Amino acid sequence: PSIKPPLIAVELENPMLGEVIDLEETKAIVIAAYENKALALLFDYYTGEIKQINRQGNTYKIAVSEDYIGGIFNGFGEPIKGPKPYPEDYRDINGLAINPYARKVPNEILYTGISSIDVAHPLLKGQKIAIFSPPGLPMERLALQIARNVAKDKTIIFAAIGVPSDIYKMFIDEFINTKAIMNSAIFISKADSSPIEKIYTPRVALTLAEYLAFEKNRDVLVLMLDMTNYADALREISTLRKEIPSRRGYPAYLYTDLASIYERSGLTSKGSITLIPMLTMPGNDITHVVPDLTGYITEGQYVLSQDLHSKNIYPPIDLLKSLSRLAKNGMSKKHKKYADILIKSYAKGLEARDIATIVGEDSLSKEDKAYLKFAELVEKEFIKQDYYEYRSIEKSFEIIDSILSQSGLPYSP
Amino acid sequence: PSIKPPLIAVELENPMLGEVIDLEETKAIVIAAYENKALALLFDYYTGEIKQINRQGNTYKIAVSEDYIGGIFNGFGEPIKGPKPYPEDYRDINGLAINPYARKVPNEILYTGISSIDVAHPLLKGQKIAIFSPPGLPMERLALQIARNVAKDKTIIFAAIGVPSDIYKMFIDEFINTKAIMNSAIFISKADSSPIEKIYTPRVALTLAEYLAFEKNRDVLVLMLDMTNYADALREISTLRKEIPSRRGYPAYLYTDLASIYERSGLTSKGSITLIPMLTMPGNDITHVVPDLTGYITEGQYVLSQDLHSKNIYPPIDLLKSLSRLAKNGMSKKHKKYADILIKSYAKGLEARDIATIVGEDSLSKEDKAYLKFAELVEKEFIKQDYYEYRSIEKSFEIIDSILSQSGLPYSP
Amino acid sequence: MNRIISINGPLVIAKGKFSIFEVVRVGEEKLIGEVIGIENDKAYIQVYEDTNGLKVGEPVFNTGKPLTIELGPGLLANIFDGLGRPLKDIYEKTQSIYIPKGIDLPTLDRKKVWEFIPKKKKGDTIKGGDIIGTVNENGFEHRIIVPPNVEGKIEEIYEGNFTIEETIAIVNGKPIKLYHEWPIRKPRPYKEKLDYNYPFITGTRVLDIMFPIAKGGSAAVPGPFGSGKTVLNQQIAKWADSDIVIYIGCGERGNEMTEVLEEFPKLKDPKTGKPLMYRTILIANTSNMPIAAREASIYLGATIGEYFRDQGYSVVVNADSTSRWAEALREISSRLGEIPSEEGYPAYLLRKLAEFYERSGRVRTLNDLEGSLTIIGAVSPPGGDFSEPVTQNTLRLVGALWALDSKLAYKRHYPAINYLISYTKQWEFVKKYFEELYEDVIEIREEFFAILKRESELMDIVSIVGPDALSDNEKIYLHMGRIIREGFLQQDAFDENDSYSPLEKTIELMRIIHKYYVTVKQLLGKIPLEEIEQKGIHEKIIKLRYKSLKEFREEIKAIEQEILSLL
Ligand SMILES: Nc1ncnc2c1ncn2[C@@H]1O[C@H](COP(=O)(O)OP(=O)(O)NP(=O)(O)O)[C@@H](O)[C@H]1O
Ligand SMILES: [Mg+2]
Repeated sequence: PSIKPPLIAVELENPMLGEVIDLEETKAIVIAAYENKALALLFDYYTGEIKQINRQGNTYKIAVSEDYIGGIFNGFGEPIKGPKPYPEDYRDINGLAINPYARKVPNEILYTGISSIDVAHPLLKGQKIAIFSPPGLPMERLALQIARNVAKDKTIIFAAIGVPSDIYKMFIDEFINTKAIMNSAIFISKADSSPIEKIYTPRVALTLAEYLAFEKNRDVLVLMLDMTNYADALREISTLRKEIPSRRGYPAYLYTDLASIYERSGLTSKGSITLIPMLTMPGNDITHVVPDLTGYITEGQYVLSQDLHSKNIYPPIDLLKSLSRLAKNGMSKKHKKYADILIKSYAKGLEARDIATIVGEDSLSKEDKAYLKFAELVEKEFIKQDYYEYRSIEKSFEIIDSILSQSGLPYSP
Repeated sequence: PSIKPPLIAVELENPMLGEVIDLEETKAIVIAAYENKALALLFDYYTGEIKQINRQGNTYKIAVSEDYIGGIFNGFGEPIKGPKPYPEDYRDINGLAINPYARKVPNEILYTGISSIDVAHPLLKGQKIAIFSPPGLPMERLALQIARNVAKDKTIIFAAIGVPSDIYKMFIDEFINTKAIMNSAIFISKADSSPIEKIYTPRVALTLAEYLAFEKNRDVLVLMLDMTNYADALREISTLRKEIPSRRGYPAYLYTDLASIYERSGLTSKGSITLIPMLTMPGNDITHVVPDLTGYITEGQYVLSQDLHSKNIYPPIDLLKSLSRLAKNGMSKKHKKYADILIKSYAKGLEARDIATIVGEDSLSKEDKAYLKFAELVEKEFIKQDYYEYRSIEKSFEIIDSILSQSGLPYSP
Repeated sequence: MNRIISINGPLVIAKGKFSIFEVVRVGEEKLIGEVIGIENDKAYIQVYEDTNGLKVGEPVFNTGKPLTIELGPGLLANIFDGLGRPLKDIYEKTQSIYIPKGIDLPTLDRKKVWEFIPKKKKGDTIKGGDIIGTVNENGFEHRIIVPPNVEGKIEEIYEGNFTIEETIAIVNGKPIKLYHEWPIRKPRPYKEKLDYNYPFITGTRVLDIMFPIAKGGSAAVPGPFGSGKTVLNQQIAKWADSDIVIYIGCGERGNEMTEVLEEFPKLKDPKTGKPLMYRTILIANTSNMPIAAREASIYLGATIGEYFRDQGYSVVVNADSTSRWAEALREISSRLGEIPSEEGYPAYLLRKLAEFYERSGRVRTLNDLEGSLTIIGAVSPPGGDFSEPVTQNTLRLVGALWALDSKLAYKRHYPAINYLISYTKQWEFVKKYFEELYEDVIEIREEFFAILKRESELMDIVSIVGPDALSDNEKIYLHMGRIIREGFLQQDAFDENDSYSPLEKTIELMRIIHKYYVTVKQLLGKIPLEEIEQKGIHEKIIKLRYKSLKEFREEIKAIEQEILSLL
């Protein structure tokens, strides 16, 4: 045998890829299968000898039911507090790819009550949209605020991936306060956990999400964080094999693996899964492999601005870098017009802000100071919004019409 | 045995490096020789088993004669249409290095009729000069135009390396139209061909070129494209071995290998080989390994400008980035003066164009708007020239004297 | 006696007797795979299904032929996966929304009853690729072309109603079906590659005037995420002047394939009035579907494109996106223990890409008819850096670069085509079409390029000088450029009147902007540009593309009249 935590090497007769094997206390997942040799990842910290090994007949599967709702579990789906859900009907945590023929394209807006989102980049039911945040910005507060307003009739699933105690407890205590923890399931992998637990965290959460939404007829909201911690965990497992690394050590199949998670969402005739993956952009570089690949997969993204945050603005959402691909599907003619006037005028306002660095402010075109005024008010009145303030879509429109009026731009009254 | 196209592995008694071995239909080249083991590259797509193997006593050689003139062949020199040249006197396609003692330094200008070339950077007989082009610029049209005017009494050899059908057919149909295909030989390796065929394409072409020019007493013009496709082909073969890669996977001996091709040209007492290698600069980066190494080998280069092309200027030759090292050898005192006044004034015109971004045009030195006018007219009257327009060297001089006059600069009359 | 000896992702190594490109059934579930390498008694197999849960000792079942595709009636208006398996049938046969592991369904409908009308009589001699008859496929004349293999005299030929397996003719002792199977890794034969002759007319102005390709040409569409690759490709798939449209969903989002399924049946072909779906074929191997089938989908769609081309039809293939194919190749190469080349990709990446784009071209078919296959390839460069291998390799294979700009997408300037970096290498082959039918647009095109180029140069001076501190001989380019950009280059894919732009509308926009241009130029010094801009017009031209065919043509007259110069 061979053992260096959390990895072990052992001989097996006819090794199965992904096979679960049993030791004394802990389990393990076979991640490599040569001829008689096999590499396996321990579920946790194991001190004992790798002597007796019991081989389960299948890969890792979880029993699905509505018992997970209201409970807190680890990355393996196992209950932390207590006390084991109904062990009926086990499902492979990897699941299956959804037939695009059986899909329905999201067309219904889930209003968040957040102006910087609902107007220009609204979230739709069954949509997968991500949050891109530089280190240190209130990414967690934004997601929590969203979950309050869009999941009052929905089940929330939170997959905590390698996040510190400070982070996941913030979610838990907030689901408790808003009484939304009884209608939610939480899966948590600690920062010190085995890499096999971390990568299983989003899979077990989505396997339950698919069950609740497509076998039972429910609308599900799934949140996960941090996807950058997920990639680190996946790279750790990728390294333990002979696998030839891509850039920065990341596995060359990072896109496909991420896609195997982000694509496990959508809208059908029976139910829906709205997924919001969250990630920290390393060095605030959106071209980094994790935010880049994620943007190539998710149906848009909400980008947090390091500049807006320095201006004491919450939520620090960048209106121009952010995007909602399916937004057009759920927007009315009046809604489309407001998003258009908001985006193009704010963008023009930023252009006038750039030339203000050249020719001083107050020494420029008398429409360029109008767009300049517009951009400022948008940041300080439209984008800026309290963590406990909910705005109707009409209210957000009124703010725009107000700002347009103050800036000397054409407004609708 | 072992087989994954276009590579095979097999046992041989006493393996010879570069040895040609025979299968059922196709042949192969041994590219690696350990003890009893050998790695070989298939000539093309082969489905059969690697059973019976007939070993030719030597490396790849071609029979040389003047029969190639007027015919179209593949990268191996084999006739595509028909129908086998006189199989007499076989030559190793690698050839031999020319004794620099036996060389004569090029001193005779081959006038192209193209102002942007003949004046400042003229091509000489026996000279090796390359064309550097960003993706999408009329590099092929430039070479074709050159071949019309400089090879009316010469044999043209065209080595097509991995270029699409659109490209090599453009050459063929153009040699047909100008009746110059009867006095030319064409060697073509398709983009899907074996990498061994692609790297053999320039070698078989030059082996014939050396025969026609140095055994028969002829002046030969060799054109090849694309050298960037050649490097890719060479890297593919370099990878198939245990070879430790340099940057971007390219073999560490890329310079020497390229030199083994570019140096197979020159002038003697009997004949000459004028070689024009063509390459696409990846990402329009002249510091990329292929254009960089090529510039370290060729005796100058004609650099196509992405800016001039956007100005609807053909040929988009950059007068300042381009160079002809041996140009001085064939230039008269009057010719040297015109190149000098052209280069330094155009360069000064560009300097005045840069400061025009600072202080506006019309608000500068009244000699700086002169050089500014000069640079513009040079681009729009001197450099810009029709694909079917031939200019004598005197005509090109007159344009310069005309431009100098219009710009308020000293001219010769 | 075959035995799996290893399972490494999509790669399975097995013991036994195999062939170099033979399809195999991997494991007890008989998962479709393909041998790609043989090292002694071993065979290297890429599995087009999920390899998770595979045991070592499991068997590997041999088959006769290679990877093929059924070429006949039953493809149009349907969606298939990477292996050409019907996704509508999969859904119904399984009653699930998920895609099963190792489902085995026939490609063409086996029960659908077609009406066959022969174009040849008894006793006639037949060649390969000969039209033996036609089948009406929901308004489309599907020409039953016999395989290139088939030659001889017609001993019997039938007429009327038949299914896809029923014999419709007998030639030299052998039965002729309404379909045949062709290896997708094998380019279908043709007589002669023809010269470029006709411009490939999409519905999008920038791709029809600024950087057009010829019918049978090829183009690359690279850009970062959110730039507009999918929408641009879908817009081409919607309005392109083409007999057959093939959209390949290569390793991308599922919803976008569904998006086509919802909108295309609702839309009408401008050239025929018929619903767009009846000319459309969908190949869908989404991002989280088997990665090895991404490659298969590329070759599959290409073979189908050649098939309809061989009927003497014009076919267009949109591949969204080719980078996902490259990722698949990169993955196989890794597991195979191959040495990586540039950026991890195998050293044979360029040649592999060539096996796709080289299939394009306007050709002389075996039956001496004229057909063309136009291939549009989307590239997804990491970080939006175009210097990456895939993009760069592609640019030395295709006829034009339709580059999408991150800066323009940021401005919501759609399509985000970088008019400075983008190019076409096929303008000289298509200008003849325009020189004849619209002689004045050659000048206007050069004019639009020149204006955009001059506006570009002026932007450096502006940022460190001031936009209003310029002369009116300079400010005109900023003025005209904005009109060209917001009025001509931009095109709202999700607007009813703007989504499709016929050449009539496109040329009229060019003519009216040019007519406005020469008016302003001969008004300099006399009337300042500031005063001119106050009289609207420039804003009215911009909004022209949003108006209907009727509202547009009259507003043009209004603008022409509103241009009176003498004031
Ligand atoms: N012609 C257009 N008109 C209006 N909006 C457009 C147009 N083209 C693109 N867009 C918008 O651009 C956004 C991104 O489009 P999309 O094609 O998905 O980007 P992409 O990342 O480059 N391609 P892909 O990754 O394959 O989906 C969408 O939300 C569209 O609304
Ligand atoms: Mg996509």
